[PDB]
Amino acid sequence: GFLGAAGSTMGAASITLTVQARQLLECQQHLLQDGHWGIKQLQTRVLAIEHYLKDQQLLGIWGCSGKLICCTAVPWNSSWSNKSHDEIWGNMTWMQWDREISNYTNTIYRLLEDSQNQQEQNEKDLL
Amino acid sequence: LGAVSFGFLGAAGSTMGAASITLTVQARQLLSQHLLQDGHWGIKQLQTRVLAIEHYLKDQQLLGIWGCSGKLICCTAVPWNSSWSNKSHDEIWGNMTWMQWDREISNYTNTIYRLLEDSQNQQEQNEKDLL
Amino acid sequence: FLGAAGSTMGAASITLTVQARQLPECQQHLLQDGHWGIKQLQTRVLAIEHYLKDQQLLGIWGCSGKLICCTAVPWNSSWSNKSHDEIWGNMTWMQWDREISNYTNTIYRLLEDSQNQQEQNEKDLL
Amino acid sequence: LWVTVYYGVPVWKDAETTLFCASDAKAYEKEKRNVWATHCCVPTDPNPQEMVLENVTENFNMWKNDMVEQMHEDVISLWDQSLKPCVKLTPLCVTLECRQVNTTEEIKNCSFNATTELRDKKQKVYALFYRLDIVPLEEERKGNSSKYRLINCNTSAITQACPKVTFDPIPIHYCAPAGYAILKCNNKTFNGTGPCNNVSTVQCTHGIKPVVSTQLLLNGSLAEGEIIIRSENLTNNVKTIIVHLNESVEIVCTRPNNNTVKSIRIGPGQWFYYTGDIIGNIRQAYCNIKKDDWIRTLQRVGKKLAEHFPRRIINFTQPAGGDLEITTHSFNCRGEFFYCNTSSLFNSTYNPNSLDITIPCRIKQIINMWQRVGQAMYAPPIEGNITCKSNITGLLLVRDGGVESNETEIFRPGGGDMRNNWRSELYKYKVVEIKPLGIAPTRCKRR
Amino acid sequence: LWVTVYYGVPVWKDAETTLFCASDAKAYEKEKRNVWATHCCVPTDPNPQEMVLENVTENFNMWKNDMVEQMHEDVISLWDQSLKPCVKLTPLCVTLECRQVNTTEEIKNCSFNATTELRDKKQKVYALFYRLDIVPLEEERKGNSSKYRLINCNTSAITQACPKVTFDPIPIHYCAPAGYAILKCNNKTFNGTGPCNNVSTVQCTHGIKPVVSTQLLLNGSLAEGEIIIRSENLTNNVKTIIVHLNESVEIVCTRPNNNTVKSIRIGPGQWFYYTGDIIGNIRQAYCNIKKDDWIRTLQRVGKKLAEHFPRRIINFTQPAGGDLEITTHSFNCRGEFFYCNTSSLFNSTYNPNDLDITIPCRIKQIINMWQRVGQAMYAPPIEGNITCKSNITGLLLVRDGGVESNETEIFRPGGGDMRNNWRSELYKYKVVEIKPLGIAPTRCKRR
Amino acid sequence: LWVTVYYGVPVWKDAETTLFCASDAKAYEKEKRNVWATHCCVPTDPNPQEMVLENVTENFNMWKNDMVEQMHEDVISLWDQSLKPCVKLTPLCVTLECRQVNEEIKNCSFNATTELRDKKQKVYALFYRLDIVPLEEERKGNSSKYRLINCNTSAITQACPKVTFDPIPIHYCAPAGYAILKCNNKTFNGTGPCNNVSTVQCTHGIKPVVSTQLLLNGSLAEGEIIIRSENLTNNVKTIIVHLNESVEIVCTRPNNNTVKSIRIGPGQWFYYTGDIIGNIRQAYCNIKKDDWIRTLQRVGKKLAEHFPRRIINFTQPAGGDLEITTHSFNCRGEFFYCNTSSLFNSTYNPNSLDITIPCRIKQIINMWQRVGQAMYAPPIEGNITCKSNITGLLLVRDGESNETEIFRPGGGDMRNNWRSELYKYKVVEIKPLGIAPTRCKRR
Ligand SMILES: *[C@@H]1O[C@H](CO)[C@@H](O[C@@H]2O[C@H](CO)[C@@H](O[C@@H]3O[C@H](CO[C@H]4O[C@H](CO)[C@@H](O)[C@H](O)[C@@H]4O)[C@@H](O)[C@H](O[C@H]4O[C@H](CO)[C@@H](O)[C@H](O)[C@@H]4O)[C@@H]3O)[C@H](O)[C@H]2NC(C)=O)[C@H](O)[C@H]1NC(C)=O
Ligand SMILES: *[C@@H]1O[C@H](CO)[C@@H](O[C@@H]2O[C@H](CO)[C@@H](O[C@@H]3O[C@H](CO[C@H]4O[C@H](CO)[C@@H](O)[C@H](O)[C@@H]4O)[C@@H](O)[C@H](O[C@H]4O[C@H](CO)[C@@H](O)[C@H](O)[C@@H]4O)[C@@H]3O)[C@H](O)[C@H]2NC(C)=O)[C@H](O)[C@H]1NC(C)=O
Ligand SMILES: *[C@@H]1O[C@H](CO)[C@@H](O[C@@H]2O[C@H](CO)[C@@H](O[C@@H]3O[C@H](CO[C@H]4O[C@H](CO)[C@@H](O)[C@H](O)[C@@H]4O)[C@@H](O)[C@H](O[C@H]4O[C@H](CO)[C@@H](O)[C@H](O)[C@@H]4O)[C@@H]3O)[C@H](O)[C@H]2NC(C)=O)[C@H](O)[C@H]1NC(C)=O
Ligand SMILES: *[C@@H]1O[C@H](CO)[C@@H](O[C@@H]2O[C@H](CO)[C@@H](O)[C@H](O)[C@H]2NC(C)=O)[C@H](O)[C@H]1NC(C)=O
Ligand SMILES: *[C@@H]1O[C@H](CO)[C@@H](O[C@@H]2O[C@H](CO)[C@@H](O)[C@H](O)[C@H]2NC(C)=O)[C@H](O)[C@H]1NC(C)=O
Ligand SMILES: *[C@@H]1O[C@H](CO)[C@@H](O)[C@H](O)[C@H]1NC(C)=O
Ligand SMILES: *[C@@H]1O[C@H](CO)[C@@H](O)[C@H](O)[C@H]1NC(C)=O
Ligand SMILES: *[C@@H]1O[C@H](CO)[C@@H](O)[C@H](O)[C@H]1NC(C)=O
Ligand SMILES: *[C@@H]1O[C@H](CO)[C@@H](O)[C@H](O)[C@H]1NC(C)=O
Ligand SMILES: *[C@@H]1O[C@H](CO)[C@@H](O)[C@H](O)[C@H]1NC(C)=O
Ligand SMILES: *[C@@H]1O[C@H](CO)[C@@H](O)[C@H](O)[C@H]1NC(C)=O
Repeated sequence: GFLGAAGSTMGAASITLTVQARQLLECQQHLLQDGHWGIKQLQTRVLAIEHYLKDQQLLGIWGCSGKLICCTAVPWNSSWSNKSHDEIWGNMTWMQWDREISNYTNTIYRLLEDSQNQQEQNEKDLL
Repeated sequence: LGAVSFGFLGAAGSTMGAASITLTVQARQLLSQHLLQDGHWGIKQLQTRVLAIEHYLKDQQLLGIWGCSGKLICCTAVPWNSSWSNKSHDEIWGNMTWMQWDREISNYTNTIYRLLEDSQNQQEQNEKDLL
Repeated sequence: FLGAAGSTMGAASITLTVQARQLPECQQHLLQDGHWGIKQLQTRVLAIEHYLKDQQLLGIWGCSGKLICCTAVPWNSSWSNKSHDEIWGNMTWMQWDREISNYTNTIYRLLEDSQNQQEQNEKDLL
Repeated sequence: LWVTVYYGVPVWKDAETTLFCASDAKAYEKEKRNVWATHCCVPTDPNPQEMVLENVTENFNMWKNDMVEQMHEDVISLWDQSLKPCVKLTPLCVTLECRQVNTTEEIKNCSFNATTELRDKKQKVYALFYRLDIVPLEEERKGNSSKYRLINCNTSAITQACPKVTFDPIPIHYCAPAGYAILKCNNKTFNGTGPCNNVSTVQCTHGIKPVVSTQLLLNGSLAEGEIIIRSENLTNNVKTIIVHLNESVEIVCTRPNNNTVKSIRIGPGQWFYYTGDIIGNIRQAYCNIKKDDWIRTLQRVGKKLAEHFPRRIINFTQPAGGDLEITTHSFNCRGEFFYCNTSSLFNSTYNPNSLDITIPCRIKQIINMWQRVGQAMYAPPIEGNITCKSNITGLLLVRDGGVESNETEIFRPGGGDMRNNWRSELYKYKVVEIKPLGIAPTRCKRR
Repeated sequence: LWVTVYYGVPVWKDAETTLFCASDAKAYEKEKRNVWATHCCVPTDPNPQEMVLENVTENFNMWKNDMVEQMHEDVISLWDQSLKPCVKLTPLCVTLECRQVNTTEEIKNCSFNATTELRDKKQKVYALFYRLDIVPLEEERKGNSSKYRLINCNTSAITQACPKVTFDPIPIHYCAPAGYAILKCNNKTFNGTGPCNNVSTVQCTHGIKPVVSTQLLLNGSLAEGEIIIRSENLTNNVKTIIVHLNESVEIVCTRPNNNTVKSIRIGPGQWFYYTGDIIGNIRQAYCNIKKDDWIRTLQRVGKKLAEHFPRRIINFTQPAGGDLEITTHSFNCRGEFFYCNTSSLFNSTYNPNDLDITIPCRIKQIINMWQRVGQAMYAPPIEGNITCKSNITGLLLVRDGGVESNETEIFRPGGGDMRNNWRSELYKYKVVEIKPLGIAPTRCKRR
Repeated sequence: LWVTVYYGVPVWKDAETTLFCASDAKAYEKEKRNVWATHCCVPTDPNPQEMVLENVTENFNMWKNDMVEQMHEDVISLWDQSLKPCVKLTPLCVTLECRQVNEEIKNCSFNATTELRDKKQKVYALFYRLDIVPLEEERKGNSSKYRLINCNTSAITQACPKVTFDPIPIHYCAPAGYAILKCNNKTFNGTGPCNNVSTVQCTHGIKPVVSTQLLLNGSLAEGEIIIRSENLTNNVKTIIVHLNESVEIVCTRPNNNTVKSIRIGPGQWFYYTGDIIGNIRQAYCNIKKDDWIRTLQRVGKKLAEHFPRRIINFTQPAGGDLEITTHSFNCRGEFFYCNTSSLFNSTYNPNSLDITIPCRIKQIINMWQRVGQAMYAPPIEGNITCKSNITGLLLVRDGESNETEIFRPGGGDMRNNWRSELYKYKVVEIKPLGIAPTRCKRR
């Protein structure tokens, strides 16, 4: 429970996030013994680790690893959202925006992957 | 997860050149209970999942040690020693397959890993000369 | 592998080997017997959790992938008034760690803010 | 103009994870003889926060909430584990010779030949068993004793509840794991489903007592607002109706019998406790409830039901006859399992268009909890008379009226499904998974 | 000219790992109460992916395959888990007084004193036991009653199979975990070991039915080409020879008796099912095989063996003497365990050099599975008469290896080791682990 | 001048983690196996790596060491797992009837069960008087009725004859990310800094032996005799003594003790002592006299040094139950109980031959004072004899007195036996991430 600035404007939410995102970082005698609780706790922890590493892998594929805000080279296409700038970042919440562009996430991911392939080719061409 | 999808295989048929061409084009697309707690099954599934995570993290750490993290293909500073394999460069890529090449230099892997570590360590030493 | 423990922080050469430092069917009966499998899994998962916490804490500071990384945080006399000549060559890593044990949170916060400033500069520049 | 990837975005999705129990360590982990204290050992932090989310509307639904299923499974598992190491009373299921006159019928002076630590020796025993706990083999003849057997001996083995272990409820908190959060709706008039306009995120739920009852919810949490009626589909009369009271009502129940508890050894390190003797007269167990408060509460509930069921006459009545498990207000009172005939309470009529009510109650020892046919437990008696006070905070109502006679609606006590009890406490919560990755356009690019 | 690191390289190595079990997508069934359905709940992928590796050769070896060991252990664990929460027949191991059946000596009419839920009471029971499942204590006298016991009581206890659970071998699929792949050798006429010139990669194997049989493999998959012979070392006479056919020979089996099943209560909620009476005349169980198909199949197998064993006469004589469990064709039909004497089948010799067959079959209720001394199970009978039809797809032959035989080789039926069946079904599969990291030289350097 | 983040710093913090047991590759032959071999299935590296920490001083504390708790729980769990699938002798708790054989032994007879539940078999067995309770007054006119001991307490489990509990040297190894520090300084007492420390992935071979008064195996002290105790002034804290030279002790049970077996249930076998051949003789232990006297003299000198201006008095253990007053141990499954009064009969002065110690035998045991559990040790044919090296003693100072300190054997708590071996070791977790200033900015 650390959903700071949830439901506020996307711009205000991002301005808050620039500071907030950097804030990251005898039961066993009874629990985890003579019952199914050990397996459940291990499953929860392993699932959390799996999701964390999947997110970090997905960031790495786009070349955005090690960043919280990473600008990309993919040009935004208007077909994904008829609203323009300052209407998304003003008078709109993060949840509303995510529900608005839920459908095009796969397309955006494919474009990001192609972009990163081209960036790697440019870097190899730099040598 | 890491590189685990079967789409990475299938290129094993072609030579090293074609497999390399397939990478950088299809690599990133491919990268993308009732009896639970009833029998050892649960412990076995947890063991398998933790082993998969450990293998993935070890490979990522090993890439990071060489400075190749975040890249599918990274060019290093280590020169290629003819003693490991004197095969022609064109012969290596145009002909042969990644399986055959792996079989050829299986026993020299540790030496190349140590050389890569030394090279990246020297690169870090050079970066210390900021001023 | 506590190489050169108590070496008066003379690990300018010792730490350079840290890069190399980083690199039974009968036994499987125990995994399906008693609770030794549970304890082994807990130890494995705890080790993975600590390693990932350290890696994330390196990533947040922007020092990802570096055995040694310089930062933009300037050293303050409040933490320790010992010159670098005394710290390097006399004080051991254990003694140094005890010296600034209570100031760790402040240094972490300053590192976080410095890296955030670096990201803001990069974003507004590009 | 350009895509940009944001991490740490405050976006969540509906999800289902395995919550971990947490409870106050102080004054509960001192001795750890309680089941709920030995389990749920995670100490709760002092003063958990409530990050209020301004201008957020979230779609709640108390029914089809996985938290209720988790709590039900946890309670079942904990009771099973508590009974798991205790003694089995399978040796005691023998022919039971009983005399209806236990000197000076609810209780019978029964005798049997139990086993002992020595296999070739049998201990002759006399014990006072409640008539509900016994079924006959021979049709009873008043002129002499008759042969009986324990109830649910042909069905399953009887596992005595350990005398050292106590099932007294304590306030336990459910807490979400890392990477998840619990949303609490603070509307104060939330009708059980649909959007809620006042949500706040918490790491742990408020204190919940896992109470066991069938008709009247006890020791719960009073609603902030007025009396709230909740039901999945009020048109569907089959579904149970949950009522939260904004004012508690006091209920006091007592077993006025001065029992003496004798113990015998059945096997190696295996004791067995039974009602050795009764001192003084024998009086039924009864419950007292405040009359004025109860009448006012029933009037207000009738008003609310008439509002939800306009153009009708609201009638409260006793439940239709049947099994004791479903037609009586059952509960646990210091280890004794009561069963109360609440006909005298649900007798009033519709809302118009000092003194206390005495309720008779029966007590059993051999319990078949949660309708789990094939399992049973024997609750040993306790020396001295028993008293216990409780706060009635809710009612479980079932709407009848299939005939649709006149313009009269009939409500009866519900029960039989324990999930309703915990849904009455977990209605306001919802588990959500954070999805920190997010994308939005902006003006700056890689360059 | 310079080292370069590649990720995602298509390189694999042999490895051993746990394999998931997955059933058909929805399995056309719900609440099947089947062991294979309760486990293997993971639904397989409809339209499974398969990819062909062009110009790739892999050294398969069906022997020394860990998948066989994993499947064997999984089958044993499944059976143990299924039998564990079922009725124990320790009470029934008592002195049985059996006499000749009151017909108007395979079966005997046995009477005994079984226990009841009440310890003091004992129940007189009459039941029909097959003579195989009983061992005498007194030699027969005058045709009257004599004492008997259940077999295997002196060795270990007996666990009745739960009647509600069924062991129908529905197909299952072994799916490899993440990071691993299963290589399937597409080349027909693959002789068990050595390279395979056409391979493909699959998440899960084809649908495999875990059938239990000794002499004849039943309901298996058919060979693509002609008959295939496989053996670890054909020169060695000890190693079993797996004959895998390219055509199916139908076999029909049936128990003609009309059973009357009557049950009793031995303990609390402990039932026991037995054959109370047989209606009509008593007849021996039998199996039927079409004579023409069997003769053609044996002739083709003899031809193939002659090709592998030139200048010798192939015999196919009867099994060597021994116990019933190893010298006969055992299998399961609706929980009834058959034991068929296949001597009338393996009778004809084939000479390269120079209308159905009826088979009597015995029935047993007390079983020892996988030769595990110290465990047993009691398969309950079924009212009415049983019929079942199966496809004989493979044979298990043991070569006699007669020293200095008169240009003759004798191949008796094999069996006794259940791993051979799943090795016959899992002959084409191999598990490999991907090793995506790789190094190769190129021209572009770090700079 | 500027902060700088170093990774891989050699710094550790005191920590607690679940160590895993490791043993030699040829731990035991797989035919009969051993509980310690079926467990500890991790081959150990021969000649374990030892990185001596130059100029490193570290704090140790043998007490308040979690390794002791882990070993204690591991031993308890291993024994429970080993005895879990064995035979239950609950059927045998019946009214026994016993007579004289021709004092310790009694010719007991009883009606045991059979595989058939409607049949019984008469059994004649020789039971030790210690394991048999006088159900009647024991008038012994001709015979008398008894029962098995602890039957009213808890069920009795037979130790599986196929499995052996003989100890073997087992090594404890730390998991990944942790290390074990071994204090190599001679004559170092616990609860103090140690200057000679070294890092090892695994401990030396530790024999998990069970005894109450004398440590019958283990490692001898490097230098001289060493005294260790948590307080050494509070009389409740047990004192542990490490000997720098061993003392031979040979123990035996001079009886034939023919073994017979019967079936008490389906697949259930029970073994008993049947009859005997030759005379009835008591078990005893021969311990060398000169070595014992010299060792006690040296220990008296050391205690006098730690307790100046007093007379070091060694006294037999105070009166009490056999489980707490005798020197207990386990030779080939037989549980001995020796008086050992004669060994502690000497007073130290502040200003060829052997000692024979009579010993009793018990078959029914209650190990580690776990009331509510018990086990039955089956007998073995032939006369048993075993040899061992007394490496240490456990002494309890009585603590008023006329210039005299009274030292008695005791310390029946089993944690002390393993603390006496694990005192050298301490488990630590490595914290590789570290920070220090330098002379360079990030730019
Ligand atoms: C709703 O909440 C009310 C309380 O507000 C409950 O009423 C109480 O119920 C509890 C449990 O039955 C009663 O506690 C019992 O008291 C017995 C008498 O002891 C008294 O004196 C001791 C002195 O130390 C006090 O600690 C104790 O509280 C009493 O005042 C005890 O003999 C009982 O012991 C049982 O529980 C313990 C727990 O550790 C076990 O160890 C024992 O073996 C045994 O099982 C018990 O402590 C309390 O007296 C009642 N008070 C009232 C208000 O009457 C309702 O029952 C509850 N109803 C629900 C669940 O909805
Ligand atoms: C190789 O493969 C063949 C074919 O699958 C197997 O032979 C079959 O074996 C199965 C049992 O595993 C047989 O199935 C049984 O058929 C009985 C007869 O069918 C009647 O009943 C059904 C409804 O149940 C009607 O639809 C139909 O018209 C008939 O009236 C059923 O009575 C059996 O059901 C019994 O068990 C179920 C629980 O599982 C109970 O609910 C039922 O009440 C009842 O007690 C069952 O469905 C099948 O008939 C066999 N077919 C053939 C070809 O003979 C071989 O066994 C297999 N290989 C080997 C050796 O195992
Ligand atoms: C402290 O440490 C010492 C040394 O380990 C212990 O004393 C030892 O106790 C064991 C007890 O078994 C003694 O071993 C016995 O030796 C007998 C003679 O050995 C011959 O026969 C065996 C095979 O039986 C051959 O392997 C050997 O080479 C000789 O040919 C054997 O007859 C005994 O075997 C019987 O018991 C064992 C128990 O494991 C069974 O496995 C066998 O099958 C058989 O039934 C047995 O091997 C050993 O000799 C003693 N050593 C010393 C120093 O004398 C102490 O017991 C220990 N501390 C205490 C007191 O507990
Ligand atoms: C064990 O050694 C420690 C020192 O490491 C002792 O602690 C102190 O030791 C000094 C002598 O070096 C004494 O003068 C102090 O009186 C000791 N204080 C304490 C804590 O008692 C400790 O006493 C020693 N204990 C034993 C039993 O030898
Ligand atoms: C061992 O033998 C010794 C020596 O006899 C016993 O010690 C005697 O105990 C009694 C108890 O009442 C005392 O009265 C005697 O004074 C003690 N010594 C003598 C001289 O007999 C001891 O009881 C026996 N116990 C053990 C454990 O062996
Ligand atoms: C190649 O490896 C051999 C191995 O000893 C070494 O002697 C030689 O110097 C190496 N040459 C180059 C160019 O790396
Ligand atoms: C409760 O309110 C919601 C608001 O959406 C409505 O959909 C639902 O039908 C109401 N149910 C009741 C109990 O009246
Ligand atoms: C509570 O819910 C009702 C539903 O009609 C709504 O009108 C009201 O504004 C809500 N108030 C709060 C506190 O969210
Ligand atoms: C509620 O029950 C009535 C009964 O007639 C039914 O018609 C209606 O569709 C149900 N609606 C819901 C919310 O399930
Ligand atoms: C034990 O038996 C052996 C058999 O050789 C014998 O040599 C030895 O002296 C006997 N010892 C005792 C004390 O019985
Ligand atoms: C001290 O030991 C001697 C040994 O002979 C004994 O006589 C004396 O009574 C003992 N005194 C005390 C107080 O222990």
